[PDB]
Amino acid sequence: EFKGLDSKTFLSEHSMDMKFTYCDDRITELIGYHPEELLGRSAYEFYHALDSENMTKSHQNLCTKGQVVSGQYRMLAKHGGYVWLETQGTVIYNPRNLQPQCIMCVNYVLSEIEK
Amino acid sequence: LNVCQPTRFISRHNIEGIFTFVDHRCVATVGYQPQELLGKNIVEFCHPEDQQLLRDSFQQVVKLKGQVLSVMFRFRSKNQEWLWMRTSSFTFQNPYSDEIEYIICTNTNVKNS
Ligand SMILES: O=[N+]([O-])c1cc(C(F)(F)F)ccc1NCc1ccco1
Repeated sequence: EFKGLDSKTFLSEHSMDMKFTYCDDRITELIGYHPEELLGRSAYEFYHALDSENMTKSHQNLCTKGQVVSGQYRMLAKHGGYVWLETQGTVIYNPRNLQPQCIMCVNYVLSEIEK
Repeated sequence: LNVCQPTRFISRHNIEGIFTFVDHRCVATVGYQPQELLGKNIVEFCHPEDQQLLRDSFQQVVKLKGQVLSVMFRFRSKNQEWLWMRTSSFTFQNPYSDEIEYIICTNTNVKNS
């Protein structure tokens, strides 16, 4: 039941449109997905209906400011239901031209799977 | 539109610079398996002329308290060639905790002179 901090965080990388380019394996024991199945799919696929619009807004703030902390939101779990999550997002830039390369996300889970 | 994807991998480090997690994209980027980097200090793979700059980056990233630092240095690939690497890094601590912060890096092979 109780899990240690390391086991409650998973790192993800996204292209600037929010499509997964990488996800660490810690996601599997927290909400069921294997990273391979997430690659190339939009973050939005996994946002709960009630948070999707708020995520759009956080994404806008992330791209202007370069970093954001999300609100509490729900990520849809692989077999139904959702976990509550918070994410710290960071845009990675090319310093030579200030162009955005990708988004780094540090995702940490705030609940067990709920229905 | 398809675009040429930069070659990059993510790693995590303690503040001293020891690799404590390495994404498997490291094989395509620098030619090492993750377990060849885990437990070693990233400065061991850094060109001698760039080692002070890289050690200085670790201290600077800690001082930034979560903000991103970008450093460009030469990394010795598995095939013993110096590759230009832009590392963008920042510290993180789960906000519900006071555990020692670690450093998250995104490491991209880029062009440079
Ligand atoms: O990919 N993003 O740009 C992203 C942004 C944010 C944001 F809210 F902007 F902080 C949170 C999670 C993510 N991605 C991770 C995620 C996708 C689906 C569920 O967690």
